[PDB]
Amino acid sequence: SEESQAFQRQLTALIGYDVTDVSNVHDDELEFTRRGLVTPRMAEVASRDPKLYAMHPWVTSKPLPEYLWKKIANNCIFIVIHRSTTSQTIKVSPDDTPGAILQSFFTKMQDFVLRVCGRDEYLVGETPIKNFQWVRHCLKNGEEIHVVLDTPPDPALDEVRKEEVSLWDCDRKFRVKIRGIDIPVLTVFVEANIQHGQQVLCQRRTSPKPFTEEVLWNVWLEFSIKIKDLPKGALLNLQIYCVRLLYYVNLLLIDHRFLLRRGEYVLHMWQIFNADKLTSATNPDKENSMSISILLDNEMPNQLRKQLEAIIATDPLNPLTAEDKELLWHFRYESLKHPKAYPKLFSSVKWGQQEIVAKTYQLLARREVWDQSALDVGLTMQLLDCNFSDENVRAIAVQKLESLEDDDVLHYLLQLVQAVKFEPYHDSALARFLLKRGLRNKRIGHFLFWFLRSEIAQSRHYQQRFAVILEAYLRGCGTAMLHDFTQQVQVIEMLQKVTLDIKSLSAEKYDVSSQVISQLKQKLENLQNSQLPESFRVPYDPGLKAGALAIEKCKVMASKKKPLWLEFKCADPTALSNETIGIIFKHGDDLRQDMLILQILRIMESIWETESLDLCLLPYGCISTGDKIGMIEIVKDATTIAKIQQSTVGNTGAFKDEVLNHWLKEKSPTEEKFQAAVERFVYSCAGYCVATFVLGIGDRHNDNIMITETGNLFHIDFGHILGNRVPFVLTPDFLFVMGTSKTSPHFQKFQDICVKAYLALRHHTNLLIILFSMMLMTGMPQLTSKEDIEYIRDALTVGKNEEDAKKYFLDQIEVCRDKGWTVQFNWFLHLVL
Ligand SMILES: COC(=O)c1ccc2nc(NC(C)=O)sc2c1
Repeated sequence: SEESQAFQRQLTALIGYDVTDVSNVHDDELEFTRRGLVTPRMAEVASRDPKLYAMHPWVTSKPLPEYLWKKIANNCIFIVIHRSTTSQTIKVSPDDTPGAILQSFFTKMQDFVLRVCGRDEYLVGETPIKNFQWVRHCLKNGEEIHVVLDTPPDPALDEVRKEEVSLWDCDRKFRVKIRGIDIPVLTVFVEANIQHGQQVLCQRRTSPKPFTEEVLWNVWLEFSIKIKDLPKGALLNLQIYCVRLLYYVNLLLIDHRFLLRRGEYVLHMWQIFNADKLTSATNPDKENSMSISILLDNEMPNQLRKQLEAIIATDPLNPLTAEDKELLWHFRYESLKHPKAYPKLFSSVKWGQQEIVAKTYQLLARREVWDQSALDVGLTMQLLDCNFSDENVRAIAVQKLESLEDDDVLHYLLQLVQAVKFEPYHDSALARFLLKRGLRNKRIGHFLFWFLRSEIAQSRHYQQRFAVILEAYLRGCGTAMLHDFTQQVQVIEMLQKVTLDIKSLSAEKYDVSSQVISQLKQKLENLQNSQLPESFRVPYDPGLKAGALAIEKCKVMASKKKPLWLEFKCADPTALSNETIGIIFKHGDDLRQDMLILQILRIMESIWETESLDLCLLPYGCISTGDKIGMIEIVKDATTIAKIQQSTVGNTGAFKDEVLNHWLKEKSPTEEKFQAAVERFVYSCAGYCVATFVLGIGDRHNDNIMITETGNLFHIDFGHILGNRVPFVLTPDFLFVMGTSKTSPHFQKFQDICVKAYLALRHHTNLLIILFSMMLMTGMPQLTSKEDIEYIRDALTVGKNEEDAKKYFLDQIEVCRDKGWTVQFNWFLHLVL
C-alpha cells in the first residue's frame, strides 16, 4: 500500500540503510531474516505491560552498596516532592514501594505518578525506593532527591503498526571450481580455506599465474573433507595473495535453509585478527572491487584428573595443545561437570567430523550442570566469540543471557551488539535476544538503536545484517519512540554538516580565527531559525531532553581537530537547575573506540561495586554517529590538567608540584569542602590509575586528563591514543595533593585503594580477558595481533599469587615516582614535535 511504501522511507532515513535493497546479495538471507524476525518482534510487543513500558522504570535487584548504606543516617531517608511551588520534603523508608509514598500524600496533604525533576524518569512499579537507580545516584553524589507529581504517560502514544542434516550430501570429497579473478584497473594465487570458528578444517591453493585485470584458471580444487562432514556455520574463505594478502571474501557453504551451496558465484572482494575478515557480506562497490568467479557442483584417575582440572583453570587466552584437546574430548563427561570448561571442551571438538559433531549434540542434551549453574557473564560471552561457529553452542550462552535483569543487559549491551559480528547467520539467538530486550525496555531500546546505527553508518562489512536487526526493532518500538528518534537524527545530521564545514574553514594550523567563531554562530542561527526540532532527546542520556540552543554560549574548541562546543537549554521547565546541556561534536577520530573503553570503565565500576568500592570514575557520554564523527558529553566545571599547568606556568615544560592543590584550594569555597575534594581526588585518581593500566591506555598526555572543581579526575579522548614510557599518569602535582615530595597519610590511603582495586579486577580475570580480546577484534583494527590481545594477561598477572601480584602494582606505582615529569615533558615536547 501507499502508506506502507512511505513507512519504509521513514525506516530507511532512520536506519541509514535501505533494507529493501537486493543489489548486493547472492541469496535471500537478509529477506529471510527480516521475515524470520517478524514473530519475535510481534511476540515481545504483545507480551510487554503497556503502562510500565511507557514509563520505563530503571531499577536494580543488586544488594544496596555498603558505602551508600552508610550515606544514610540509617533506616529513614527524606526526598522532595513538587506540585506547583507546593514542595514538601517527606521522610520515607528505603524498603518503601512508590505506592506507599503515593498513598502517604493523602495523609500528608492512583491518578498521578512520581516523576524526577528535569528528566523523563518515573519512580513507578512494585519496587523499594532503594532499588531505583536515580535514588542511588543522588545518595552517592550528596545530591537531594527531587520529584514532581506528574500524571502517567498514555500507553496509546506507544501505538504499533499492524502488518508483518542436508540432502545434496554424499560420501564424495568437497570440490570448488575457481574460474578466475577480475579487477577493473608479482604473481597471483587464490587460497581456498574451509573455516569453522577461525579453525581451518582444510586449505587449498592455486597455481600462481601472472597478475592481470582478468586472471583465469578453470581449476577444480578438491578438498580432504567429505560433503557429509561439512558442519553448518562453516565458511568458504577465498583469499588473493601476491607473499601478501590483498583481497578476501567469504561464502557460507551451508544455507540458512540447511542447503549445501550449489551454483555459479561472482563475489566482490574486500581489500586489505579483525572481525571484518569474518563477514558473509560481499563488497557493495562492484565498480572498483576485484571479484572472484567460482562454481559449486555437489571413573577417572587422579594423575589425569589433576591435568584437566589445571586446564579448566587456565585463562581464556591460554592455548590448548593436542594433548589438552584429546584429554578434554576423551574425558568429556567429566569436563561437562565443570561449566568453566565448556569453552575449552567445545574447542577440543573435531568440527570437520559429523560423528564427533553428533556426539557433541548428544553431550549437549545432558546440559543439567550448565542450566542449574549461576550465570557467569565472562563464561557466557566466551562462547559468543569468533572461536565458536556452532549454533547450538552459541544458543546455550544466549540461554544464560535470558536471566540478565534489564540493568545488566544495558551494561553488557555494546559488547553483546558487537558479538553479532561473530554469528555465522543473520538470524541468530543473539540478534533475537537483543531485539526482545530492546522492544521490552525503552532504555535498552534507545541505546540499541544508536549502537546499531553507529555500525550501519560506517561499516560496509556488517551494515546489511545490522540494518535488518534495526528495522525489526523500529517496527515494534512504537510511534512515540519512532517520532523521538526522528527528531534525534534530524538534529545529528544538521550538526554533523556544521562540524565538517567548520573543520574545513580552519587551516589545521594550531590556532582558531575570529571569523570561524562568527561563521559558526551564523550557521547555528540558520539551523535554529527553522528545520531543526524545537526539542530533542540527548542520545547518551535519554532521560534528558534538550530544548533550544544557547547560540551565544556555542564556540569552536582550540584543538588540532577543531571540534564544536554546543550548549542547549533544558526542554523541561521543572529543571530546578539553570545549567545548560553541553555536547561536543567532533570529526577526526573513531568514537567507536572511546565508546568501547567508556563501556569497560562502567563494568570496572560495577566490579568494584560488588567489593563495596566506589573509585569515583567519570565515564561520560559518547556516541559514534557516523564515519570518524560523533557527539560527547561536557562534564560540567571540569578543566584540562595541562591547562591548569598552562595557567600558572603559562607555557610548555617547567611544571610545578603545588599548582594542582593551588587550583584545588582556589576552586573550593570552604576549606571544609576542600577536604572532600582531596578525598574525591585521592580515589578518582586511584580508579583511573588501575583501569588505564589493565586496558594499556596509561601512557597519555596531561591534556587528555581532566579534573572537576569538586576534585574528581577523568581521562578523555581515548580514540586519539588508540589511533597509533610510564604505567599510568601519576605525577608529582598529584602526589603533592596527597602530601608526598616518602609517604603521607593520603598517599598511604591511595596505595591501599589501588591494591584493593587491582586485586578486585583480578577476581574477574576471565571476564576482562574476553571483553578486551573482543573489544580489540570488533572495534580497533590497528591492535588485532596475537601479541596485542595478550597484553591483558601480563597486565592482570594471570596465574600469579594474590600477594605476589599485590607487589607488582605497588612496584608499578614506584615507576611513576622514578619518572616524575620525564615523559609528561616528552609528551608536551612530542605533540609540538
Ligand atoms: C575529545 O574530548 C573528550 O573526550 C572530552 C570528554 C569530556 C569533556 N568534558 C569537558 N568539560 C569541560 C567543562 O570542558 S571537555 C571534555 C572533552
